[PDB]
Amino acid sequence: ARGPKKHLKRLAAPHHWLLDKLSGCYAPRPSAGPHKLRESLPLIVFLRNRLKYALNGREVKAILMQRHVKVDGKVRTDTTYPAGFMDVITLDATNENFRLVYDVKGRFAVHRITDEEASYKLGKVKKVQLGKKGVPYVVTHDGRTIRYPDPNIKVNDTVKIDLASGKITDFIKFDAGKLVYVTGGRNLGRIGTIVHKERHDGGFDLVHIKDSLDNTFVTRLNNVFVIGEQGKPYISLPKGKGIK
Amino acid sequence: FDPSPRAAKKRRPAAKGKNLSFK
Amino acid sequence: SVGFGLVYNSVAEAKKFEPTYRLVRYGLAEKVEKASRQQRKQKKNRDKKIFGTGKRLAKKVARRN
Amino acid sequence: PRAPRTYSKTYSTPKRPYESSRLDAELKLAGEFGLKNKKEIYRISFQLSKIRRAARDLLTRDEKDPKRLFEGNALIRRLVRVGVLSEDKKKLDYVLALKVEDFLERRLQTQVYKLGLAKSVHHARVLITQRHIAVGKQIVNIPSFMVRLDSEKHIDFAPTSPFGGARPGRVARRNAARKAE
Amino acid sequence: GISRDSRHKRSATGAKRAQFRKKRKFELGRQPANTKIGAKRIHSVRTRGGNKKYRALRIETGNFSWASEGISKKTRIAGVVYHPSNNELVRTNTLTKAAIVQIDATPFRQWFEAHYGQTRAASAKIESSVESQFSAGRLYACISSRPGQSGRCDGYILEGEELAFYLRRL
RNA sequence: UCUGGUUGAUCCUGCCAGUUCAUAUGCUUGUCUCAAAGAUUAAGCCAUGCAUGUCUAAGUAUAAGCAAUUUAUACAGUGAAACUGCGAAUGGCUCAUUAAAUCAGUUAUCGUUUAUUUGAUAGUUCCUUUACUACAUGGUAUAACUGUGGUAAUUCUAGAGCUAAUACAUGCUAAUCUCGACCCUUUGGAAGAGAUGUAUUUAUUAGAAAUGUCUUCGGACUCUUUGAUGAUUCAUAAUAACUUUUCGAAUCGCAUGGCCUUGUGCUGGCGAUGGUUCAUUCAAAUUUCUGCCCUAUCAACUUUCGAUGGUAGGAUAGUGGCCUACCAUGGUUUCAACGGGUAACGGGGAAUAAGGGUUCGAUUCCGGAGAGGGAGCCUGAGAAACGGCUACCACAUCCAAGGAAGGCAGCAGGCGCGCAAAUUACCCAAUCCUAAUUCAGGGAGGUAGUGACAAUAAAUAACGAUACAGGGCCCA
Ligand SMILES: [Mg+2]
Ligand SMILES: [Mg+2]
Ligand SMILES: [Mg+2]
Ligand SMILES: [Mg+2]
Ligand SMILES: [Mg+2]
Ligand SMILES: [Mg+2]
Ligand SMILES: [Mg+2]
Ligand SMILES: [Mg+2]
Ligand SMILES: [Mg+2]
Ligand SMILES: [Mg+2]
Ligand SMILES: [Mg+2]
Ligand SMILES: [Mg+2]
Ligand SMILES: [Mg+2]
Ligand SMILES: [Mg+2]
Ligand SMILES: [Mg+2]
Ligand SMILES: [Mg+2]
Ligand SMILES: [Mg+2]
Ligand SMILES: [Mg+2]
Ligand SMILES: [Mg+2]
Ligand SMILES: [Mg+2]
Ligand SMILES: [Mg+2]
Ligand SMILES: [Mg+2]
Ligand SMILES: [Mg+2]
Ligand SMILES: [Mg+2]
Ligand SMILES: [Mg+2]
Ligand SMILES: [Mg+2]
Ligand SMILES: [Mg+2]
Ligand SMILES: [Mg+2]
Ligand SMILES: [Mg+2]
Repeated sequence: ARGPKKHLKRLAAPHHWLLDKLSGCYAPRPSAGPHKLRESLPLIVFLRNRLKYALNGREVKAILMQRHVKVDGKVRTDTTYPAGFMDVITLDATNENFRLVYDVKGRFAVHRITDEEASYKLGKVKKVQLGKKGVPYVVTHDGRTIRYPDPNIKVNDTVKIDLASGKITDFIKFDAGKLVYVTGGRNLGRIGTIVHKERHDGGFDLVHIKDSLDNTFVTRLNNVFVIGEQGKPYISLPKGKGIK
Repeated sequence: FDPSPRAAKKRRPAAKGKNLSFK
Repeated sequence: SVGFGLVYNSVAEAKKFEPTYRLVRYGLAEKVEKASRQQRKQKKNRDKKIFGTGKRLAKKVARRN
Repeated sequence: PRAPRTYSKTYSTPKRPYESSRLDAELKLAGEFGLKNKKEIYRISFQLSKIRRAARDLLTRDEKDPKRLFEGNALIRRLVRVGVLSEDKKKLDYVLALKVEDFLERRLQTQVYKLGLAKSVHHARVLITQRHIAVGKQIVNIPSFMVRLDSEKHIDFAPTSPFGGARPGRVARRNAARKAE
Repeated sequence: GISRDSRHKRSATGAKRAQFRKKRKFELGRQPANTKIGAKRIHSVRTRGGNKKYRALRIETGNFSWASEGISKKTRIAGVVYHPSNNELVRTNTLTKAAIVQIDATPFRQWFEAHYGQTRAASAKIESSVESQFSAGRLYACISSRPGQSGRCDGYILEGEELAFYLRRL
């Protein structure tokens, strides 16, 4: 091609959306945004295929142009806006707060949360660096830049972000015995505790995770998301608790 | 010694089916 | 028989959110009369061959002939 | 373009169609069960061949093997539900003993004949294709419809049928009108 | 006309490769900028993205640094005395990176006199060769900028082993 | 692969005879669901039509437009045209070229560019002509429009007159922070000593026994002072200059709140569009390792005109013989280099088979490449674009002969024979994409039509009564 693509065939769409192969020839191509194309759920899919509030794309546009949908507390009017893991979707008219978390199947679940839990989200620290004028900042998995972080925050840690202010309330270090959620691979959606982090310099780190049933599995460090201490997650978990 | 927030309560649906007969 | 049904909270909301063709079925809207796609596209191309309002072209051809 | 829609063939021509024993067997089957042509027998043979090949492959595997347990249990459940396999013969060894007559036994045509709604298999076929037979609340016009154990007791004449309580067909009321005239 | 693609070359084994495709815009080159001493003539180039490059077609001044003293002064360029890549560039007085040039000594001499009050003594002591050049009136400098890329002809005054090496080469 | 013969009767070796897929074609063709449409190695040539445009309250209307009005006093509703912005680099089609190339899996960018999206991010007080626009600068300016015209002819346009901007080009408006004597002992006051953006280019620099005393029993007394990576000349900061040198809001909608010393005073809400840098996302470009069919009656090849490497420069978004100058003489090869053939786009896949294997894969998804054949470019974040431009070759249309206009391997539909095969149909309602934008557009796509492509189910009859006759069938 001579430039960026703008279409997406249904057979080429992410499998976890569960799109009918004979419904049409194209799928909603997610727009650029906080989350990657293959790891995002566009708002059209969520509103039409999952919640069934809209019967087609036109009704989704009608809902969005009324400013009824908020994503992490901000009104979004783009049908293909890439909502992703740990995003909070608010529908005030229906009194609904949802958090996007994969289930054991590996698909984003329709998980309803309370307003108090909807007031915050979790972000995996992807980067920590000094910006201009020597101001430290952290970049999270959703692309948020947060300035003046706690000096203890390091990469692979999890920061609790208050959506109203976009500031760090608390954080969890990446360490053995911490509760982790799998966000990639065939173990996508499972929850467990870290047992060991195998280090290979110049290569990909491996993490061993043990679930409550004592089953152990190995995963790349990129696919691991610390969500709390064992027995004390910082977010409500979907049905199944990431077992199997 | 073993080292080991609540989800929103589900709601009964607001609306139910309605039946009518005529003729 | 099995089908789908919608009951809006107001007639104004129904007019606001319903598709135009369903409103036309129910008589809530009048069918807009338009030329066929081929006629509209040919007219668009003919207009595309003209720059500006085109009245000066008309007066020029009138003077020429 | 749109994604492809899958399809498959439901039958296969036999290895040597011209064996005299095979022709006589097909004659007997078609006559007994009122089948239209050899393609129906080939279809049932193809299905039974798939089933028995699967059962043989599972029997090859060790007992308590997860694949054997899972797939064999599913196969036995399906065969028992359709009525081909008896409840007391819930083993793959008896799955290997199945025959085409067992599957032809469950066709709606044979059931309609046997329940007494029809005096012949061909009368049963004519009744089914003419929309006189209902399995439960549903009118079924397919003779090859495979009847389940639960459905077996619900075969009757359709409410719309002249034989099921509706008004007489066109021939009857036409003759009545002529006679009255 | 200029392309930087590696497909037109022979393979490491020596095979002659066939044309895979037509030339692409993202592997182009442009004409060289043979910068020369004279009144400043610079023209902009629109490069990949909205970015711009500056082509120094002509330039006669530049910002040269005395690194021992830690200063920089803007000075006129007299001419190109030595170039390691090609002597034709010296012959034609073409300004490029690494070209050894002669610059006016006046601003550096004036700064030295003002700062040290001499034409304290220990700090005012400098290399004998540099002082000889100051007496001559011109200083040998090495151009550290790329005139055809940034439009600047900056550099630094040669000192120490580099100065001795280039004096030998001259 | 099996079957039967060749003997008086067997075994072995021979002979004889019978034993899906692809192409082309013949006949028949009622019902339901569903679905496809290549082929002269001719990537041969195409009449005609269409396939890419786009406007919100929110960039620019004195249309000599329409309609309104408390009948208008800068404008204000709606709005052709035109400027401005964005898109047109996506999609669709075809398989010509291409044999470590593409492609598949697997890597790197500590080797680079990236419109858009998402998140952050910019008080520089002062600094002589203050002889001062910021209660807001210019034409260094034009379109549409008015009017005068040329040509046979085209989405050809000339001369003259006007007028706008988020176009173009200029240009401004008593701050904050360190210490803090002295009072006062806190909710402290502050005489005074000091400090002050970005962007570009270069050079330099940084980035590594207080175990005590007192105290109110708390606390205070001296000291610390960058981060990351496996790894950096990294992030970042500092100094001195440099620059045809940037940026640091002269923009727009809706609404009219709060203070008063009552002034058209001061202040002030919710949005739109922009703007510097960094991060993110959508991408792009290169890139590590292993893997391709036939050919040895192709054994040496590359290196003169870059082949392998070194130094420097140029060019690039950037690495790099990518190119240049000077140097060496290297690099590949019987473990098949190089050359040749390919009815060679690669893969996921399809068929067959008991297994090993063999064949097919233009063809619904991914990647590559092309737009009659070579070559070069403008614009743009992104193209070596072809429903953009310029030349050459081959074809080819109009002409008043002076010129002017071309690219169906996009959707329909034609020629290529004198022998043949889907509709020049309807629509943006679904899928999604584009725009300034819910609305406009979309031969992308969908709907229907049309040779039994490949598949699914399945009618053309079912049940009776009576009469007559004695033969009917099977083996051999
Ligand atoms: Mg394309
Ligand atoms: Mg994994
Ligand atoms: Mg790494
Ligand atoms: Mg127009
Ligand atoms: Mg009926
Ligand atoms: Mg019918
Ligand atoms: Mg008006
Ligand atoms: Mg308006
Ligand atoms: Mg070859
Ligand atoms: Mg390779
Ligand atoms: Mg855009
Ligand atoms: Mg932004
Ligand atoms: Mg004029
Ligand atoms: Mg170099
Ligand atoms: Mg050379
Ligand atoms: Mg092939
Ligand atoms: Mg080929
Ligand atoms: Mg292929
Ligand atoms: Mg191309
Ligand atoms: Mg052609
Ligand atoms: Mg553009
Ligand atoms: Mg081209
Ligand atoms: Mg075309
Ligand atoms: Mg195109
Ligand atoms: Mg065509
Ligand atoms: Mg023909
Ligand atoms: Mg706007
Ligand atoms: Mg089409
Ligand atoms: Mg008939």
